[PDB]
Amino acid sequence: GCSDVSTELKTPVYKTKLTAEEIRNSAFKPEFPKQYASYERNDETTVMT
Amino acid sequence: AGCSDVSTELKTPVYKTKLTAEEIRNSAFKPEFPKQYASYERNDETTVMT
Amino acid sequence: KLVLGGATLGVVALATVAFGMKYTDQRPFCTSCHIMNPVGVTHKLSGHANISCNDCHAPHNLLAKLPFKAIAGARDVYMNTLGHPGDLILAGMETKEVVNANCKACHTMTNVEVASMEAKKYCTDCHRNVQHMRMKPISTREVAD
Amino acid sequence: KLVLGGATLGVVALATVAFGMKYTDQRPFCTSCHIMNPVGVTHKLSGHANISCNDCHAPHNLLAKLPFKAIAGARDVYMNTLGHPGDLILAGMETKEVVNANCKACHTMTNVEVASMEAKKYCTDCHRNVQHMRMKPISTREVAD
Ligand code: HEC
Ligand code: HEC
Ligand code: HEC
Ligand code: HEC
Ligand code: HEC
Ligand code: HEC
Ligand SMILES: CCCCCCCCCCCCO[C@@H]1O[C@H](CO)[C@@H](O[C@H]2O[C@H](CO)[C@@H](O)[C@H](O)[C@H]2O)[C@H](O)[C@H]1O
Repeated sequence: GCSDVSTELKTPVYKTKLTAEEIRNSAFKPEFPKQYASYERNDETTVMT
Repeated sequence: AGCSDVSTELKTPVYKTKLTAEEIRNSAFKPEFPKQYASYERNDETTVMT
Repeated sequence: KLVLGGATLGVVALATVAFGMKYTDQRPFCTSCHIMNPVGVTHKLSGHANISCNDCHAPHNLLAKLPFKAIAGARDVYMNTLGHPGDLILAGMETKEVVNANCKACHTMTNVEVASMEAKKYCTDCHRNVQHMRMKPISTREVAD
Repeated sequence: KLVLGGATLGVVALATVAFGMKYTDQRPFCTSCHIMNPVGVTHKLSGHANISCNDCHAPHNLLAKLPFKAIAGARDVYMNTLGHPGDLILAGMETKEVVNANCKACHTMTNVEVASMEAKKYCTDCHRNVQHMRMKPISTREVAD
């Protein structure tokens, strides 16, 4: 028979809408909201180990 | 070619020797356990350094 | 009527080869050699207990799997009879590469948005105990023959 | 060489039957009806994207699977041509049982020392979105037609 492995694992490749010299963090937020949400966790400044 | 599943209990091999309750002589263990004994005799090597 | 008797040979000769191929993919068949039962115990104890040995250890692709199983079986039978295995039994490059491709076959979707194939050569460089619980004390895995 | 003609027509008959059973388990076939599209889209988007539809939806036992496929298939061809499906497509009691027994077939080891079968009736009473991502906004799963 066949495989239902229809989705194949591939190293992700990106092509953004940003210029080669973009340095503003907010400029990345639309392209990558998941990693950007993660990055905002660094605002937590209440927890000691 | 082979049939029953592995047991997960890891039962150690079981022995019954011809030695008496209070046997303490090392040489008395040699006849029944020659592999462990020969390995024990390797402790004689007194030349090697790390 | 010597066609209805020859078609009954073909559907019993493929039903036997099909069943015999799946049987020799599995834990009771693999661990029929006592040298194989630390891997067998650790398989049965793991999250992968209910998948077969060859779900990791052989190609899933049928044209690749048949030759592989035969070649692997041949050398394993030779090593268990006329060979002298050492104190360490370790996988070759060939089997490290087939096991790893099978990690990706069943776990693509966890990994789709991430470059998890790039840093570590193998999935098990991070998922170390999928390699037969190798970091656990010897007594949880091993006994004298 | 005249009974060896049956032992070809026989291995090609069983290999055709076998391929057809597997093909008809699969997402491309299941979604050859536009009504099955939203469930096809959510399957493809999920952790379970790389197992077939019937890996959950039909019994794994071969003697139970063939009759289940035929009866389910017959109901579905009917409801797609001569019946009038509602606005709500909901699984009946039998698929709920065969889906749930399949959860367990594949995820026993995660659950072996816990009574997770006992509080909630189904696994998906906790793993809700394994039910085709039913909590996500409608536009992430559905278009008109
Ligand atoms: C019945 C409907 C279920 C339920 C409730 C769960 N499973 Fe599965 N499952 C299988 C495999 C190989 C994976 C890993 C895929 C990957 O690594 O990319 C999973 C994943 C899960 C999860 C975590 C992901 C998620 O969607 O939440 C959960 C919570 C889960 N399963 C529960 C394998 C199988 C099957 C084998 C053919 C079957 C049948 C099921 N899963 C069914 C169910
Ligand atoms: C492959 C693309 C498919 C197709 C065509 C369908 N499924 Fe699933 N399904 C799963 C669960 C837990 C449910 C709910 C069952 C319950 O009530 O306990 C369903 C339900 C459906 C439906 C109708 C109900 C609905 O919620 O829309 C349909 C039309 C359907 N299925 C078709 C779980 C799974 C899987 C296990 C992880 C897999 C694989 C699939 N579904 C795949 C498919
Ligand atoms: C491929 C093998 C599958 C699988 C696993 C399922 N389908 Fe369908 N199906 C069709 C229609 C019109 C309905 C709705 C019927 C109604 O409203 O009463 C369904 C329903 C389902 C369900 C839910 C109902 C149930 O049995 O519990 C499920 C779980 C399901 N399907 C799974 C139509 C079709 C097709 C058109 C001919 C085809 C092909 C499929 N379905 C394929 C599959
Ligand atoms: C290659 C050697 C790997 C690696 C690194 C992983 N897998 Fe799998 N796996 C499969 C299924 C159905 C499950 C769930 C079982 C259950 O819930 O009972 C798993 C589980 C895992 C885990 C979590 C458990 C653990 O031991 O840590 C991990 C980290 C994991 N896998 C990674 C299915 C399969 C396969 C399908 C045939 C194959 C091949 C693999 N897994 C192989 C690997
Ligand atoms: C996937 C989840 C596996 C299943 C199922 C089984 N094994 Fe395994 N095995 C797996 C890995 C990731 C490795 C290490 C590969 C590497 O990259 O080094 C191994 C290795 C072995 C070995 C020898 C080497 C060792 O590390 O112990 C043997 C003898 C072996 N595997 C056999 C084996 C058997 C008999 C299994 C069924 C009971 C079995 N394996 C399941 C991953 C997986
Ligand atoms: C007895 C005839 C065996 C059966 C049946 C199986 N294995 Fe085995 N295997 C056997 C021996 C004596 C050795 C050690 C030989 C050596 O190279 O030292 C092995 C080795 C392995 C390995 C590691 C080497 C490799 O091929 O990568 C693996 C991964 C392995 N065996 C897996 C395995 C599987 C999946 C089996 C079932 C199909 C299986 N073995 C059966 C002896 C025997
Ligand atoms: C008439 C000649 C008969 C001789 C047979 C040769 C013709 C058919 C051989 C097809 C070759 C591919 O073989 C096919 O490969 C895929 C893997 O890619 C396997 O697929 C298997 O693994 C994948 C994951 O890796 C799973 O999604 C799938 O559920 C599982 O069945 C099929 O089980 C196997 O049958």
